[PDB]
Amino acid sequence: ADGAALYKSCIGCHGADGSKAAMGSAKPVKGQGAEELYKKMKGYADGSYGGERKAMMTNAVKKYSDEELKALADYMSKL
Amino acid sequence: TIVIDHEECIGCESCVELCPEVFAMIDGEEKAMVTAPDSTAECAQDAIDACPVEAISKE
Ligand code: HEC
Ligand code: SF4
Repeated sequence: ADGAALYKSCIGCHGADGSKAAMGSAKPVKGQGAEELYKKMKGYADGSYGGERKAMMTNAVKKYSDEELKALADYMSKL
Repeated sequence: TIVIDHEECIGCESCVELCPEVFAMIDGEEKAMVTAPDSTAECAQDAIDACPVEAISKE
């Protein structure tokens, strides 16, 4: 939980809280809980989950190294 | 030409990983560093649907 504050990079794909995915065709996985997101997001880096675009999420997990997602996306347990 | 018809970003860093140093991975939270705006690299034609004004024309 921090989200928006370090989400400045990601706004164009999402809005503020996973609220779109816009890549082009991308899966707006929202209606979620932090734990599942963290697993999915770690999954993106380890090739254990993927998405249609999903290499930017791999880079995000890498550069916000793949504990900062608990700051970022572990928030989204609202939807 | 990547005619970023006006530039805007709202982040995304998205199109860099499509056109790898054609946009280079400096996003300047309104800007992305479009190093090579000549290159109609068709991966960036996806990233029209991640510009907030859909503001990539190509030519
Ligand atoms: C723009 C190119 C992206 C950046 C940078 C970030 N995200 Fe993203 N995210 C993007 C896409 C295309 C997708 C959908 C998957 C696909 O490839 O089809 C996603 C998905 C998520 C999700 C959904 C849940 C999940 O699958 O883990 C979340 C919660 C999410 N993204 C969060 C998020 C955060 C915290 C980022 C800022 C650091 C971020 N994304 C960057 C595209 C983009
Ligand atoms: S997809 Fe568009 S708004 Fe997003 S970083 Fe690239 S040029 Fe900017």
